[PDB]
Amino acid sequence: VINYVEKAVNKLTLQMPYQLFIGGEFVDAEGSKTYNTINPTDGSVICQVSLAQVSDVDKAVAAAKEAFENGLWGKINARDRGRLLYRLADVMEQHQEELATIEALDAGAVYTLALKTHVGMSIQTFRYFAGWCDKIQGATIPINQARPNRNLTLTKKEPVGVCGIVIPWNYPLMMLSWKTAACLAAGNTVVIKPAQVTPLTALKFAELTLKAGIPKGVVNILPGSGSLVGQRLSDHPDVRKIGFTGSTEVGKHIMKSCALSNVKKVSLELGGKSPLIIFADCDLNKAVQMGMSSVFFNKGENCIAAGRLFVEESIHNQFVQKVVEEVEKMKIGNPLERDTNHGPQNHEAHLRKLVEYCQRGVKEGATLVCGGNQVPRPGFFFQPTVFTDVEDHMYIAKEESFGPIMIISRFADGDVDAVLSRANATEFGLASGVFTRDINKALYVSDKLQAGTVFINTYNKTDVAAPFGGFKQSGFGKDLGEAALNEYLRIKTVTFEY
Amino acid sequence: VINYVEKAVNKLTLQMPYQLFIGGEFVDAEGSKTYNTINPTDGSVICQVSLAQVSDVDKAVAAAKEAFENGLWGKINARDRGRLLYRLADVMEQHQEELATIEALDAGAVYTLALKTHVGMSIQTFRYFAGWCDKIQGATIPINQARPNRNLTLTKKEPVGVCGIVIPWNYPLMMLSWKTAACLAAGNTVVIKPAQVTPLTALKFAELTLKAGIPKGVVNILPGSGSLVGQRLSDHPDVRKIGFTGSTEVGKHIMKSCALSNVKKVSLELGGKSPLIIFADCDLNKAVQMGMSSVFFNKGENCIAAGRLFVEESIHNQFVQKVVEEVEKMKIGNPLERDTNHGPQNHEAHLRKLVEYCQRGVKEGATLVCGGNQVPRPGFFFQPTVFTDVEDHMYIAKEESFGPIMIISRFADGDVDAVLSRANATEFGLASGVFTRDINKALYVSDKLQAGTVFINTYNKTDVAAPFGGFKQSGFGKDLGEAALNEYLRIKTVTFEY
Amino acid sequence: VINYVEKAVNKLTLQMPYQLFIGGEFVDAEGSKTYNTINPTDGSVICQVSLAQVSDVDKAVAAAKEAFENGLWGKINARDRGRLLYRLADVMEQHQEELATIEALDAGAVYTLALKTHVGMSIQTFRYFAGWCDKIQGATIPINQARPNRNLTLTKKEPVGVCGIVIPWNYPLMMLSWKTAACLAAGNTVVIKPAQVTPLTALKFAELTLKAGIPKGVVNILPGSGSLVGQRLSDHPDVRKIGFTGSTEVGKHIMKSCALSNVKKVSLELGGKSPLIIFADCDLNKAVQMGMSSVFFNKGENCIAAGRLFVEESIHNQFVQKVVEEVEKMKIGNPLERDTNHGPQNHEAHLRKLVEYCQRGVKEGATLVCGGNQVPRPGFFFQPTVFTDVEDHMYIAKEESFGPIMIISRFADGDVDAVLSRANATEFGLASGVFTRDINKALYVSDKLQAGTVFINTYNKTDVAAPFGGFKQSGFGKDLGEAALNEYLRIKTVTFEY
Amino acid sequence: VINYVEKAVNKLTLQMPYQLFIGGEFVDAEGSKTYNTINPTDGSVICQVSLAQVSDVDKAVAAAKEAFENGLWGKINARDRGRLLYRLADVMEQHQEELATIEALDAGAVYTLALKTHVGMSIQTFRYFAGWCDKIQGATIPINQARPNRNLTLTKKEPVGVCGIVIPWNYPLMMLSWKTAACLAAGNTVVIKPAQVTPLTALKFAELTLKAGIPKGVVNILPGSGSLVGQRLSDHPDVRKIGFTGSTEVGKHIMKSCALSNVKKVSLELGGKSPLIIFADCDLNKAVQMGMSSVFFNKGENCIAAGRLFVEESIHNQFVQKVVEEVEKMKIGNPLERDTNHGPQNHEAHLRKLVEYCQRGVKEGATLVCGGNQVPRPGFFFQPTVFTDVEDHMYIAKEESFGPIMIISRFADGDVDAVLSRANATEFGLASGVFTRDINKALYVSDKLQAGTVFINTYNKTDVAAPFGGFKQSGFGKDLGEAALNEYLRIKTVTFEY
Ligand SMILES: NC(=S)c1ccc[n+]([C@@H]2O[C@H](COP(=O)([O-])OP(=O)(O)OC[C@H]3O[C@@H](n4cnc5c(N)ncnc54)[C@H](OP(=O)(O)O)[C@@H]3O)[C@@H](O)[C@H]2O)c1
Repeated sequence: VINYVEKAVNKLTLQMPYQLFIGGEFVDAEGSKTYNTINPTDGSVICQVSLAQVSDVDKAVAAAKEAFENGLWGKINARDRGRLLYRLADVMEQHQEELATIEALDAGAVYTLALKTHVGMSIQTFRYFAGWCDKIQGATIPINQARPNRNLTLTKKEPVGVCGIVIPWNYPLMMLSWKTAACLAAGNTVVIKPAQVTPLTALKFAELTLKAGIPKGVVNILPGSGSLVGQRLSDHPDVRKIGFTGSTEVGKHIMKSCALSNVKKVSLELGGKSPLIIFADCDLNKAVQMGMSSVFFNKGENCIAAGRLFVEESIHNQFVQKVVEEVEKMKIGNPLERDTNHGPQNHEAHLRKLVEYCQRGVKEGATLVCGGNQVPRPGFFFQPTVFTDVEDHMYIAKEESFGPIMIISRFADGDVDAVLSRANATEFGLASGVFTRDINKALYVSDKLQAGTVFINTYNKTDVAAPFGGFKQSGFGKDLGEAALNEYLRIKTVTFEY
Repeated sequence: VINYVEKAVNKLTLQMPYQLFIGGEFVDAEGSKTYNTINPTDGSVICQVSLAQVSDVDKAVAAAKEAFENGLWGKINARDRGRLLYRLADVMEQHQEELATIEALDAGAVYTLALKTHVGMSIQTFRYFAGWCDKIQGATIPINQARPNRNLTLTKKEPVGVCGIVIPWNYPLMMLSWKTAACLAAGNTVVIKPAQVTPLTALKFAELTLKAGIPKGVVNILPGSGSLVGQRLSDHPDVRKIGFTGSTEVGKHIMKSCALSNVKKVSLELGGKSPLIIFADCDLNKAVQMGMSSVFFNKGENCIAAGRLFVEESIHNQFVQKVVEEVEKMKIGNPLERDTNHGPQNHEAHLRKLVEYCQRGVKEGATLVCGGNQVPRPGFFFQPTVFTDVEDHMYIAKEESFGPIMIISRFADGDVDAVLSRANATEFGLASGVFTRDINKALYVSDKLQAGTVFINTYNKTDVAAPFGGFKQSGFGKDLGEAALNEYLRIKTVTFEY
Repeated sequence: VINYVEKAVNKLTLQMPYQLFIGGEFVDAEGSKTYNTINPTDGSVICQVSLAQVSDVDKAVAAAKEAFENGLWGKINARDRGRLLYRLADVMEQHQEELATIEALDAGAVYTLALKTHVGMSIQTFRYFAGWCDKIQGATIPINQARPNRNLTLTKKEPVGVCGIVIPWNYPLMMLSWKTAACLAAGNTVVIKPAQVTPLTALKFAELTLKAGIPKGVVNILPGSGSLVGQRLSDHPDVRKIGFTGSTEVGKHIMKSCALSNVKKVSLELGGKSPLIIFADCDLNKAVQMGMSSVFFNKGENCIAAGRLFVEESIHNQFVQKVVEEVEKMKIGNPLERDTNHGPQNHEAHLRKLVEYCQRGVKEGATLVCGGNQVPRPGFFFQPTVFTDVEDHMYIAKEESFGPIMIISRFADGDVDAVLSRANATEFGLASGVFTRDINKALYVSDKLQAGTVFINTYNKTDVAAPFGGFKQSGFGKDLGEAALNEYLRIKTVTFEY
Repeated sequence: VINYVEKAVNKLTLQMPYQLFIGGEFVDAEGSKTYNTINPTDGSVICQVSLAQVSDVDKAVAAAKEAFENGLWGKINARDRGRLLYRLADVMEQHQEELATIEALDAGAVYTLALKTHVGMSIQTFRYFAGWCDKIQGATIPINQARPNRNLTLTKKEPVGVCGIVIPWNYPLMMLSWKTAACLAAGNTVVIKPAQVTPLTALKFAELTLKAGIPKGVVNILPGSGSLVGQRLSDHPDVRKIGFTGSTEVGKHIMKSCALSNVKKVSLELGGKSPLIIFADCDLNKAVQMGMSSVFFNKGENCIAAGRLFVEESIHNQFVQKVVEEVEKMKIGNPLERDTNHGPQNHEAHLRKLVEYCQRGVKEGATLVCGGNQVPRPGFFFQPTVFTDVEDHMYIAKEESFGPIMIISRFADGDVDAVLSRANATEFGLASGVFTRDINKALYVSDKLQAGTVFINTYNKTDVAAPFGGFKQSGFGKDLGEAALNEYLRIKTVTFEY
């Protein structure tokens, strides 16, 4: 029997595993060490969670290695691997309300949104990649023939082997799902390290892999610290690939660690300062709706959030007025209240960073139009914030807040290349967007934006089939889409002479 | 007008540039610093070559950046970029005897081989990749529609931008060509750093780009040290990708440096300890010829050389006997002499390693059947070497020689999995091969070998259309084939709502 | 409420719909016309089935047209189309025993084979193609730019529209599934004409599309004659594509009718005279098992059955003795009995073709080693038959039996090119096979065989991911694999200037 | 030595072969029969050309079959086949002025346009497809494994064999090039039948294949009639594929003949009635320029010409005024004169049809704004024509003119779906276009148009990399792009068990 933290909430009885998941079983960490996970709605302790030690990382990797090399996962047909991943998606769907509730509790995700996105997209991710398993194909290649003999050259796509994945805290289940689905679809086994502050949906997911009949050791989950657990994963001689999403400084470190151990493969998604360019010829009311969403979606805790809005001179003031009108209509509160628009920030230290980010924005001369502070109420709520008169040299024009902070600059009527230059003048390159009714501007601007994703007349429109990843210091490699699979496969060339 | 080192040799008048190649012109390094390049046939100085400094790297990168951002290369059609690369191949073909002679002098490449392979394959490489330019395609993807609206999602394959490539000394022109052809075909610009010991064909190639009409700054070439020039390339904030081929330890350092600067993309080809498994049921005479080739081709200075031969017990002794017969027929001599089939080693420091390598081989208990020593003559010739009775724990069973040293172990008749385990018991995974007439054994062995390339009843059969790269500590990423383009492209996702 | 023919058989209750399926309802044909479907195990009438008339074809096409143009199927996400098809596969699985029992009744399919193949593969087919829906992708193409302007060229993959599929009787559910899964996955709607003699699993399948929630009109099924129903489908101005499997002569007529109406697209799978070449160096026992399978699988009513076996001189007599010994072991009888491994032929007229076929073989001088006659029991059982001394000019060397008749010729030891010539001396080119342990012979033979499928050391190894179709007079176009989708899609090129 | 018709024009000495091209040699037809090719600039006879007979077709096919089966073309590397095609493109470029001049004489192509398009694009076509040769790749497919055994499944892309291509007269060299380049790049051999009225660039092209070193029998060219030569190609038992561009009725007949002989593969490009929708929010002057090019380009003898322009009510009159202004400026004249904008129609019979066409347009009640008549000068010149007040029921709203006749209908302001319906009402679906600055309309309209090509804010922008082909009664199959290759290849599936 699995030990649960039990909690009657949201019309449900949540049953929440809290231990490490190694070789298909939930087990205490070395020395039964634990830590507290904190509810951001009221600052309370949800429960104690096992705190993985180095010896636990080694056990997880050994279980993953054994599962890949000798266990069933390495022997079944691609098609049957596919069936298991579909079945996993089904099981996640059967538990979707419970998962969304756990996410509401652990990450402060608004319940209605956690259902549709955090959980709904996770389900879609597994179903999408499940369909790839038997459609991953190599090549036959018309090489020059060693006359009078003949040659056949083919490629085989093969799994990389044991993978480590390090997840951030903003969408705990969904980031896990993005990377894990592609990893498992390609035939690998995995050790997953969730963000220390958000372990609960990952551990509930682990239990769901058991219900789905995923062979023991294919998935291992180790709550605990990046600098202990994540570090050992990057150093481990039996791990052949790291998939990472998080900050630029940690991504750099992780890549360095992959280098110094055994040149394991690495993919990096490192956040952004993504620009949204709104032209005077756009649909204005839509621009306001999508611009708001571009910033405030999931309380700003969103890798692709627009970190700067460039609004054409002649519509700037009307744009700002409408935004203020819309912001005042936002309902802030408990993520379980069904009319909540804006939930709390993920954890305390992030709230403090947002407070300091906004103090700095004011200090350096930007105009604070709304917000900029903690909402007085228990937990870690931050006021939806609007800054105008933001200039290109300012800190808040360069640094990613990862909070609900709209950062607006004007640009000159009928200038296009000039605004592009300012939009591209970051070392980040994750996402971007443009609002305009003009086909020629939209196409030209999408060509010129230096960003892995460009939205046109929409924002936050990700899709499990559409590859997502950064340029420049936003990193490299894709999650989602066919392209994600290539991070998790190797190519063997086989050349016959006959 | 360009300065040349002129040399009458091989019935040609060689005209060899010796300066840095920057922004379309040959220029002295900072402070007019130079170094000597050594002819390995006799130890003489061929000539003095500019020695690039930090400020020269910055200049090369600035030229590459300008050529990409504002120059013609970034504006022309993919089709026309292709035409220029074809033309470049034609120019190399027109200079094929001269390039082969420079490679003979600089790297000790046997002229007839240099013409067919070092140079001939280089020409094939530029022609092959020229064909890809207008055939690099993104996708349109059927994402979920935001009803009542519609969505269009497409991807664009874009160049990565400024690339640095760092080349080894074993096939100077060919390794340059492999990486440069893919890089340029993808629309990038490049700073190339040849091995310090082998700058000459690179510099001649630089001249050839001028003849072909490649726009100034697209190709920049910097003879000099890896610890100075290579390091700066890996550190440079405007370089977006490093392509590297060389030792595992330098590979690790480069990847580390890519991480710590601007998370530039990196590909690594890092050498190997590649097993060749020879079963009793093979064509024995062919196994001898191809076994010979697998070790001795290009005086063993060959990324994919078989570093271990495993020979089935019942044919082992007869295989060794026949190898000794063939080794005795090898004509050692000046690479310019027509009947030479074993040239000198590339440079002195490499000769020293080979001597030490075989001393250690004898020390640890292997049977030295022939060779092991520097040939008594001027230059840096090394006697074709055969070791038998090699055991798995031995240094020479583990470490890559990169020299003409056949390293032979027995395996028991009828064993298949046991020899596979032994063949896979390395941290390398670059290449491998199997000789057998049994279809079932050949297919099974090719599945089980943990290597990026598996040869079946042949060896050294590379092709410009067939991707080449390693697993495990042999690195990641491919040169050659369609797959190579992916290291030099990025994918932008563009999502419309309408 | 649907009308059923109900029958207690095989430990279950069959509930068989027997009417036309049009616009999501079961309906009588015009004038309530019917015909009898015959159980080949005892010659009895299973039930009466509606006999579609021209006005029923027009009704079915109109419903398909309306479902495509205005109904939900043409509006839902590709992903959701995929979900519906994966649900259809699930419902088929929930009815697997029932479907397999109907197939045993209607087509004489041995129940254990029908479960695993007729039905099992049909389920795989729908799951396979379900996974393609949101992975069908067009391209973005790097065209020459109309300077000083820019161009973007993309392709969209779109459905062709209303399709007609005409199905043979040998694998009623499976042929229906192969073609229908690919058709529906591509977003099309369809009118299916099962072979008149085998309508029952098609009509049960039709009911299953209702349980799966496939929108009305997407699937329409018309039991009836080819010369009436098939013809009108080929002629109809609103049908855009015909998918056909059947005889060469009907294929020709269908293609002609496609031409003369509205140049509707057409695919053709037209049977064959498939050669299996068995070399002396093969595993002989395995060659007997697979050789027997190549002929006798599904009582020889098998598109890809080996129609000639060429056996190397030195093993010929021993191959024949072993075949004779295994044939004696076959249990002929009721397809519903667990012991049976050879069921009756599909229908009476085909039984009489086989009797005549074997008479002609004897008359023209072939040696009848065993079989040749109807088995003396109720129904339409034919004896497993072996002919030897078959010469290239013989009728039975050229004509497709489509029955359990092994047709053996010798070839001289060491012949390879000579046997290949004889094996290719047909206007057919559907399948082929070779048994040999020799890698070089296997690869060479597979290159040289002029057939859409080459089996090596196996036979009948189809798979839902591996495309299947003929060369020459065996037709063109593929079923199964990614390639099948291409028959059911059109490519729209979109070129912007901006 | 080849017989020529020598002619001094355009400051060149033309050397024009005029005989059948069979098996690498120019030969007279059976009975030395000939016919006259007519210069459309003055009605004169250019020269006599051999008139191929049935026995000549058989000789050509026999030569093509021998070249494919036993000749060098079937034996060389894919890479070297490519080299020959790239050399063929070079030879064409060396002869470009001559080829453009022959085309000017034979087809009335304006010389400056023939250089850039008829000839320029032909050269691009051969170069583009030359690059595909060693990049045509099959697959390796992860099929279900016959446990405890293993399976490997791969596909080989193979040539179809002997092909016949049948070309129209509007772009004699370019149409020949589109189809022949893809056909030969795929490894096939070919028998080409140019339109009887335009044999001369085809015959000169034949001579160029000799200068390029294309092996004998690979290309065979048969000037003569469709009903004799084209018919025998469709019926021939050794021909495995027909590529056809022309009228719908001949297309139907061709497909019927493919069916009744040997179910040879067929592709069909059958012309169109392509709509161009011009919205009020477009760039009006650009719409006029592109609108005119959409009709008048190559004197309207253009497969993808806009056959109807729908112009939004509020800009209709101004659009017509501006078109009239621009039409008055077009310079009609000898195609060899540098100032000529508008050359003669291709041949007399076509001129007569255009005259009759416009008589009928006036009769049925459309407003003739200009032209409609043969130009009063020698040869077969037709005045650029503009019709307004065209109604959907009119003959000229339905029938393809294939001449320089702009056919304008109005549509109500704001009426998107209504105009789409009218634009789609036709049984053709070759091309279409839309001019609008509005991104949402542009994307919506392109989804809704039922045509193989949709131009957005441009027209006639074809590219050798962008596939081109029709929907509905405009046929199926693509010329150009990667997709064109699939018409000329077959897929062989090879499945091993081991
Ligand atoms: N299988 C392949 S492809 C291969 C190829 C070469 C060598 N090896 C292995 O390595 C051994 C020889 O070692 P080696 O010294 O000749 O090869 P490496 O040192 O790995 O040299 C490869 C390239 O990297 C450069 N480099 C060195 N330090 C660098 C740094 N900090 N940053 C950037 N670039 C740097 C080198 O420059 P310098 O010119 O200053 O050295 C050279 O151009 C061989 O015996 C063999 O075992 C393998």
